[PDB]
Amino acid sequence: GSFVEMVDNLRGKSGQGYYVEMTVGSPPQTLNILVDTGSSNFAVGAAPHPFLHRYYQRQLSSTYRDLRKGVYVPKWEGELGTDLVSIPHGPNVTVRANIAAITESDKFFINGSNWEGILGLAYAEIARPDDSLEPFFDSLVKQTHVPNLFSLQLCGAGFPLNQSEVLASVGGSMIIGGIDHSLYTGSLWYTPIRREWYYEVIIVRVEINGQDLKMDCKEYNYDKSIVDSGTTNLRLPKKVFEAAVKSIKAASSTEKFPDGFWLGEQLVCWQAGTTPWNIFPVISLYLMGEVTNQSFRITILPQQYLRPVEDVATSQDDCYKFAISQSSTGTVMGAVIMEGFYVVFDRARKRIGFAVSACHVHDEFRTAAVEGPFVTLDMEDCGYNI
Ligand SMILES: CCCCNC(=O)NCc1ccc(CN2C(=N)N[C@](C)(CC(C)C)C2=O)cc1
Repeated sequence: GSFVEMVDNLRGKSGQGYYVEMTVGSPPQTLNILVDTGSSNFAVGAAPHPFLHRYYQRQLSSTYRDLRKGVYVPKWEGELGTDLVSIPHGPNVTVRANIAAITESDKFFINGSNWEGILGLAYAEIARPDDSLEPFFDSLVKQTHVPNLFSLQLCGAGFPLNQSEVLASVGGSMIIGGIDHSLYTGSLWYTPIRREWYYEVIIVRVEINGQDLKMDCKEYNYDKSIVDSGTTNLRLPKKVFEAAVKSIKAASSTEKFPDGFWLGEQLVCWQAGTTPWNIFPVISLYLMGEVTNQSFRITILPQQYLRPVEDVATSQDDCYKFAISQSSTGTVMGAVIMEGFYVVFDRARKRIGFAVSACHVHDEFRTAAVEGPFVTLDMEDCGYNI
């Protein structure tokens, strides 16, 4: 591991998000910021809010610059400006970046998440108000010698973290500008970034316990497939969700679960330590490789797709919610999927790499996997075109 200063710089969990500490302004104002690969704005609470115990105070920053422009994101509303920004446990550089000062929000801030802002790591094409508002990471690369690449190791604990535990627990690593080899095992496999807006990829095959879901592969990427640390669940296009759940139910049929469970609404609980991991199937997603007609697969365990939640009775049972849900906006590889892997966002080579995470939760019989190569034909046809 060559980036020790950035290792273990994240805190949080799949349900409320993973955040990194940042400073804004002069003198520096410390804030916890949500790491979000599904958006492109750097936005921070800038006014009192029931869920914020701190916020950005523009009038206290000598380096604050007002852009005299508003921003609306449906929801949070803010005022645009720029100021000096740093990441304490990151590259030792300070950059001037766009900052949306959030003055009004509805259902944005999560009570107890411990984060006061969001760091949108995706491309300018999806930045608000428009693509002229340069994203933080673009500013970082243009102003310093930091390589145009970042990598994420999101670490789920595999069990419920209480309010004090989640504050004292290491939730992972965001390595800015590099790849740290201590964060993964095995090999890194790269899939093309299809287009630079969201981190868009193409899924070419889906298996549940080795059984091909057998759908037209365009179904898997309807209308797009993205990697999004700001989303908790693995989200799947309606028809793919329906087929995947049918197959997961069939594989786990030795136990009957209520419809509320499959809807991701209700928790299921087992006596402490008796969770029947083995009756649940592994899920494999085949991703387009960098070599023509070649793919690789990432395989996740139920330890990833069943999200630990504290029993409504705080009892000693191990409880979980089904963390796979339907989408009307395409496939979303959210935090529960990212928890199984070390994910490399190689902006410079327009590719995303996957490797088994050194912190993924597993059991003595099965482990998450990243394997390849596999011969796969017509993968360009798996992409969706409006
Ligand atoms: C931080 C986790 C919140 C709870 N877990 C979810 O799964 N909640 C649903 C959900 C649906 C879609 C998105 C996509 N998404 C983002 N990735 N970023 C924004 C622009 C803002 C987000 C971060 C609030 C957004 O709407 C994000 C979250």
